[PDB]
Amino acid sequence: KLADCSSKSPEECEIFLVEGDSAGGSTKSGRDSRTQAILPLRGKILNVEKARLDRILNNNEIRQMITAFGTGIGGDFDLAKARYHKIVIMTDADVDGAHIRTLLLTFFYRFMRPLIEAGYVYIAQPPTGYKGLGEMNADQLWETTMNPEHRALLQVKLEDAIEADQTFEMLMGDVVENRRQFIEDNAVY
Amino acid sequence: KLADCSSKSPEECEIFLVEGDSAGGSTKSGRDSRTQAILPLRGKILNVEKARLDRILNNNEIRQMITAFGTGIGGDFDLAKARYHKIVIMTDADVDGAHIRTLLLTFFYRFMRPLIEAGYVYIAQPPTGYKGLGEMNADQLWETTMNPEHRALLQVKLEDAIEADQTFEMLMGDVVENRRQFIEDNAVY
Amino acid sequence: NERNITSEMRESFLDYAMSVIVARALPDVRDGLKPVHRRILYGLNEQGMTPDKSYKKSARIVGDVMGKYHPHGDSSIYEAMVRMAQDFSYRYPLVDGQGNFGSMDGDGAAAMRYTEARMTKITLELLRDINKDTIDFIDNYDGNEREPSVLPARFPNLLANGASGIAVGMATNIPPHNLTELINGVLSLSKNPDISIAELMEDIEGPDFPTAGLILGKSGIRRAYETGRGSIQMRSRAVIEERGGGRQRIVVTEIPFQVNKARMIEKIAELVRDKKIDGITDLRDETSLRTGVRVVIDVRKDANASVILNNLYKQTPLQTSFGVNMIALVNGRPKLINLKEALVHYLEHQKTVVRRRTQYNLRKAKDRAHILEGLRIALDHIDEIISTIRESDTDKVAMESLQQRFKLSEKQAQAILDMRLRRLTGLERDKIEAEYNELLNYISELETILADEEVLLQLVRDELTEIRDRFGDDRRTEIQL
Amino acid sequence: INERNITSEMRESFLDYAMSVIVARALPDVRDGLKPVHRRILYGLNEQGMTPDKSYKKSARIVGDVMGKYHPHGDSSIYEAMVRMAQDFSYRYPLVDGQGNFGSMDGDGAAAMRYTEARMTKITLELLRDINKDTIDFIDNYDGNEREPSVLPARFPNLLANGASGIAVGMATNIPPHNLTELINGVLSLSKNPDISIAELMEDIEGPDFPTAGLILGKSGIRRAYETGRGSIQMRSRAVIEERGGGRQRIVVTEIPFQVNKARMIEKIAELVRDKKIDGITDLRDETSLRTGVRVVIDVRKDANASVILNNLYKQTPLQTSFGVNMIALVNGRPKLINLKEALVHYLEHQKTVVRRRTQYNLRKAKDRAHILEGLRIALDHIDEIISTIRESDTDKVAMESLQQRFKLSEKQAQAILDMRLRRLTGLERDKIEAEYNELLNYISELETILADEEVLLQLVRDELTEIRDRFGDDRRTEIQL
DNA sequence: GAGCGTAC
DNA sequence: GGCCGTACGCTT
DNA sequence: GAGCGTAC
DNA sequence: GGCCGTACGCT
Ligand SMILES: C[C@@H]1CN2c3c(cc4c(N5C(=O)OC[C@@H]5C)noc4c3F)CC3(C(=O)NC(=O)NC3=O)[C@H]2[C@H](C)O1
Ligand SMILES: C[C@@H]1CN2c3c(cc4c(N5C(=O)OC[C@@H]5C)noc4c3F)CC3(C(=O)NC(=O)NC3=O)[C@H]2[C@H](C)O1
Ligand SMILES: [Mn+2]
Ligand SMILES: [Mn+2]
Ligand SMILES: [Mn+2]
Ligand code: NA
Repeated sequence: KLADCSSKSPEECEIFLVEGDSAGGSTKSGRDSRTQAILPLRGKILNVEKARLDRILNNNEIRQMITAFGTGIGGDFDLAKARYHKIVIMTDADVDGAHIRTLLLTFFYRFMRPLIEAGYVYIAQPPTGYKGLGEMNADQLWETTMNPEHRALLQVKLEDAIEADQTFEMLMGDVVENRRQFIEDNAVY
Repeated sequence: KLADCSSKSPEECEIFLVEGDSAGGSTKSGRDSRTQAILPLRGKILNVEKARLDRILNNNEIRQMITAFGTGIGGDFDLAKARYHKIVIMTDADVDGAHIRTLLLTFFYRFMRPLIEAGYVYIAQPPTGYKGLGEMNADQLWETTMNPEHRALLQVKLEDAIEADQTFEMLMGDVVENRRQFIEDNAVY
Repeated sequence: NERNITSEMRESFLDYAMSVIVARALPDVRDGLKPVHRRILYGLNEQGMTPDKSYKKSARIVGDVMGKYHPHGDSSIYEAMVRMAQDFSYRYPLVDGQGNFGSMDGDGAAAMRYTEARMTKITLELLRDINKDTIDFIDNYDGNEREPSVLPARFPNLLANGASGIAVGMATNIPPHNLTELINGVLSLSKNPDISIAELMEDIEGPDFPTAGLILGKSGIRRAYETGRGSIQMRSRAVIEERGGGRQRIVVTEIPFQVNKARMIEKIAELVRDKKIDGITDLRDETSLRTGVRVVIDVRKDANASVILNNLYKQTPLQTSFGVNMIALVNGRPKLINLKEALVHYLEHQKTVVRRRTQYNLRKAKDRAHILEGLRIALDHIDEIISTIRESDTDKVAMESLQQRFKLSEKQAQAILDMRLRRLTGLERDKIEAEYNELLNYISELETILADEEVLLQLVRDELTEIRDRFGDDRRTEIQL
Repeated sequence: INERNITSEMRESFLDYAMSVIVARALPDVRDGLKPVHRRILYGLNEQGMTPDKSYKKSARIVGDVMGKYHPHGDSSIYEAMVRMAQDFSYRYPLVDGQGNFGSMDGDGAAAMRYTEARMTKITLELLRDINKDTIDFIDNYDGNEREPSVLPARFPNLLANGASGIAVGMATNIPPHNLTELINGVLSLSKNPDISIAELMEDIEGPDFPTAGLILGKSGIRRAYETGRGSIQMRSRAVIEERGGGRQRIVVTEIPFQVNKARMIEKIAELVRDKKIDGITDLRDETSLRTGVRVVIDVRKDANASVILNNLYKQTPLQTSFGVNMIALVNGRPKLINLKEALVHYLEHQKTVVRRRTQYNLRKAKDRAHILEGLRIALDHIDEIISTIRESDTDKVAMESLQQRFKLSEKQAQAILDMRLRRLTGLERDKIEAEYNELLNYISELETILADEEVLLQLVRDELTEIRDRFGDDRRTEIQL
């Protein structure tokens, strides 16, 4: 489950999406509980660009997010109900943490597209160590990634939907061939 | 989970009560599947001498044995419903394996006492040493503990039921004092 | 063969009961450790996990302790080590952990894959002089390792960190204490074998829980220090303060030892829901890594907050007893001891350790002195040494010629044959002579220590005092009345 | 705080994951045929002295070592790979020697790693042989705290030997195991003919050779695999029809196809019987034991055609299965779809390099050692002056200098003299130095021969391959039927 | 198909 | 990565 | 009486 | 100690 912000006021409250349960637990003990809620993600989540809507709506991870954001999905998405003004993607600084990052953005882009425009969606900058989020201290996690003071955030910005449509379909889509070709063409070894 | 044998003939079959799941897995490969059934025990089992009957009855471990043995218990015990002519306790050659023994023998003497007097209960003797049952190969578990042609099972007997009652009550009873005295009377440091 | 159930039951149970007692659940009265702890520490030692060196993956530590010394579940090993790293558990923590190691709210530690540890500075004091024949080693389970029967334990760790364990036929429960007060008590004891518990309690007031708190009364502590069994009322540090607008609140900042803060908070909230405690409007935990423990109970306006507090004492673990049962291993036997017996057994252990260490350093000095005497002779008569070697066709022959001609021991002679040529230069010759002279002063100093029973003891008191000065800290737990 | 584009985030973050999975997780290198986790485990076993002669070590500690040192991933990813390498139904040439429960064909896993121990197999040593003779290029590990190899010397052709399955991103791989004898013979043929055709190579390598044995129907699927890198191959179980008495018959299955879980496969046959989707089966019994080996028995109803029930079990259950050959490996740190000869080529080239580098390294060490021995000779010949000079000196620096001036010794030669123990002055010792010098000079000469002629070096590769084939090559397990 | 085998 | 069973004794 | 802490 | 989610490509 999600640990929520004591504060009732959506305007000031932020939710961290944390990769892994060890990172989640440490995050909880470190965060300023007034305005920071913590929803852990157990590993890779679902690649919606390849899944049919019945599977999507049955996914625990996907369902915990829909719940927590409380804004409905697709057609039924209304910004007004948003329970947090800052939604933060907090993953490891590894290739897997980048995978999970691209997964969450696929979900956002295909279901809560409205939310990206509104720029409530952010990407944490954890220590680019060899260490991961589950191996750090809560005070190390606090003042490096969470303390509203000495933290830096990348606010996610969409600026061409036609470009974004083709990209999400090529990378996260079911046709392997096109994905194989984008690797072939941009990969530098 | 019990892995049954081929022949449904009780007369020719035997059941191994094994300590631990890793030894469960090892035992099932090494056995003769046509005559040897294996029922894992997950760690220390309920001490029936200390517990309440409602609890003694709704306990997974304690129950699963009733099913497997299929003979009912207490007043309702049928010496002849027995589905195995050999009930073998197979525990580590260490102190914890020996505790699980005292726990099983407590269970039997109280709920399936006719079974012992029948001489259906036997204690295996796995190789003595620092290796547990879980740590051994399936071929070494067979050739040393399970194989009829080179095994040294110890059949359990009771000459006395009165001294056996005071024994199960002093060692496994809830009066700690009688238990503490027995140690101080018998301990060799 | 055939076997009698009453005989099997008696022997199986006795095998187990004895084992749990002397090798699992009860601490040894000398180093205050149960086997699993001793092994985690000795492991950290053997793997060079010292406070200066960087932190090591917990998994690898646990794995080595499991492979070499402690052939049991990995979880039983890790959770014991985790306890040793928590400042709310150990009055003087033995493990220095990096990562998530839990909190007072009963949130466990992250799995061992995700945590790193090394030993604390004070743990160095437990292993000080381990490799100086101070304590007897023993064969392990696979006969492939040596492990310490007990640690040197250069501070009185049994009472410092306390001990709790459930055995068979018994259990133990010893509270932590203040290290400054214990050491002051051992020094007191060291200068007066016949000292009463009462006089020792002038140094050791009572327990000192890492979680601070209040102990109500001195009489439970007196009964415990005198018989070894007793009950101690521990109470939370609560105050009543105005929260503004005529309204008030209860702020709790210290909780009883061994009480899960979270479970305690839900316990109150459940009393409030079920309308079985009157006057509470809100319950917030405002505890931060920055503010300290802070549990606020808001009190409905014009209610009596001093009554609510008293009732929260009566119904929640906001007040709890600690039940003392000082049973430790004494000559590998389980034994109920009082405050004095605990400190008597410890001081003895510290004497034998300082003796055995001095005794071992002496042998190693005499050994090395004898070698240098051998090398000095060679340097003196180097031309002839070289000759006797050169004119020998085998090292065996040279070894015997060398021993005959210059009246050298077999060891002195081998030493000389091993000596590289660069050891004949100016400075290398001087280093030898200089080593020898420094080494002779040392031997005289060591034999001094072993010559008088009182010099040995003063050295013990001096090494305790040094530890007290570097490590002793202020009391945490208030003992009221 | 600054912003970030979403199309740019997706492309960058996705390309990082993909390349990583491709080049550093899912695909094997063409040379040693190992994925990273595999390479690290074996190297770990090597750096811990876990060789066949040595005792077994707890798997917990192996995995923990490999985890903290080279492989910063979850522990089950390590342990499970190590358990695969230890099973003779997984690896045509097992690389790990495990003690304890390490699973079965019924898909039952291995016990957790605290219940098991491991060490290398003797064939593994061939993968590691000469790793310490500057044969392969090392690199820094992740935490920049350790060194790990980029590839193993791999003295036998391991990619085709054990084969590979691995799911990357944008591509996957599937290479079936082979008979090591046939594989090396292939290399020996190719070595004496750079222009050999796949057709010719097939006269050594008949086709896959699975650890679980069984049959392969037709040489055509194999040929397509070997010429293009892709082709479907038909794996059939070994089953016969025999009498059971009373004029009735049964089917007896003794070898099931590769990577097919036995348990699951039997449960499938059971399903077809309840579901009434096949007719004539009265009993299904797994009579497999550790002493019988695999034996599934299917009792046919009297006066039913067993051969017909059999051909339907092939069509309807995993009793017959396909192996989809898709030979992708890392070739120069890039994924390439290779054919049989391409694979063998990249391998033999590697051996030439490995052996060349080893011979070079050995020459540096011999030439360096001979240099010291010349200096030691000089010293023993002029010992009384040598000793005087040293005692006259106040420092190393001074003694070094004098020795170098008086006898014309190199800095390294002088250093070696000062480090000399007195015991080396006895009469016997001097003669030993002479022998060692003489043997070395021979050795240096042999080594120079090898480097001087490409042909001689290659023959040495041939000769060392021939030894592995003689020591480790076995009979083909899988029958290839036409 | 769903399961082959490294990842979280 | 977490979830969960059991024995064992206890404050005069 | 309840949950403390090493075990399977 | 086991039971369980996901990605990824291929057939
Ligand atoms: C061997 C296991 C496999 N894993 C499973 C995961 C998830 C599940 C899982 N479930 C899930 O994700 O939602 C529903 C169901 C309970 N069932 O079994 C699982 C794992 F074995 C994801 C996993 C985890 O357990 N927790 C994490 O924080 N990160 C991880 O990568 C992961 C862990 C680290 O390792
Ligand atoms: C940390 C765990 C605690 N254990 C649990 C056990 C059982 C359960 C358990 N059970 C349950 O709730 O129903 C069935 C079973 C009795 N829930 O959580 C458990 C353990 F953590 C028994 C245990 C096991 O899991 N397997 C063994 O073979 N041997 C053991 O001693 C044991 C294991 C070895 O270690
Ligand atoms: Mn990571
Ligand atoms: Mn055991
Ligand atoms: Mn002289
Ligand atoms: Na088929």
